Amino acid sequence: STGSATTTPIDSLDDAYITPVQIGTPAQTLNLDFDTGSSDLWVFSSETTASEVDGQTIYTPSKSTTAKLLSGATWSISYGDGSSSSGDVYTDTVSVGGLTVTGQAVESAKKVSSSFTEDSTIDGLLGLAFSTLNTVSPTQQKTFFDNAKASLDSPVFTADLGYHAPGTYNFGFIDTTAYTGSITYTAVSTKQGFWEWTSTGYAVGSGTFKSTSIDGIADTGTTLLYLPATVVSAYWAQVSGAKSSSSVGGYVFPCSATLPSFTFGVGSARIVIPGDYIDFGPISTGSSSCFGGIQSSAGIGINIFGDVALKAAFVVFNGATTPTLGFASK
Repeated sequence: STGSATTTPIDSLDDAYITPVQIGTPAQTLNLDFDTGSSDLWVFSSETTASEVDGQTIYTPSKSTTAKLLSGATWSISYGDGSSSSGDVYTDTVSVGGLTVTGQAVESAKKVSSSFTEDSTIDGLLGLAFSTLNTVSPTQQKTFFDNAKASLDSPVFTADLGYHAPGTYNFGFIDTTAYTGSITYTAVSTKQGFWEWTSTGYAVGSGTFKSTSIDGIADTGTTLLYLPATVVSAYWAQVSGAKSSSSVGGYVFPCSATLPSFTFGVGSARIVIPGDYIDFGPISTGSSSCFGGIQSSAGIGINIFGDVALKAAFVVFNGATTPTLGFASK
């Protein structure tokens, strides 16, 4: 089997991407944030505290003939951005782009933090990291990908995120028309539950490539590119007037600037992030100070190849017995 679904930016900055997901019988379609940095499929629901729901589409398990309470199971998650949610668990039928899993754990939110309430466009998350990170207790549950894997034509999914445009998540096949050149594969460590890999280095603009190992995670659920302070300083030093602002919470730059590209290494291959991808616009409405898309990972504890990086590539998440990651230009 295979599946193919379009993923769409939630706003003009590509702050996140939503993908329609069918849950239950008859189908209830919710727009979920596919997140390769976590492993819970959770949704706004009829059980979510009413004051914490503001425009989201909810899953109502009592209206699904295939929903079953997973008795005794609860979940609770905190994300790197400080947001969180928790609740109980149903199993139900879940389909993504034509690919159907029966018995998928659908984690129903009883509580969500303010960041989720305030984002009307995201109805929940669909985790695509390794199932070892799933928070369901006392019986840990499998991700959608893990459940689908055995049935897929090939045990893979691909992320093809657009810049200011829709893109595609495919399950079970590699669309050879969706990228240019060849795909370069690189080793993955699953020890922390993430798609963790080591970039071979970087360049700023037309500058020479610096060969250096950068361990980090491929994370579709993080907006920006978070890298070591040394690398980030070298990037922003090439933008007149750019500075790190403790008050704003990162590097900012004059909105009048033209940003250089940023290149990262995948083995001997190179992925080029155009300068425009690194512009996240005014820090506040009407400001001439713009927020940068490359930020320091210092104090996160891990480097994160988020959407800024991933959207410059066609990315293969290979869930074979020994997982690997593939990157191609597009």
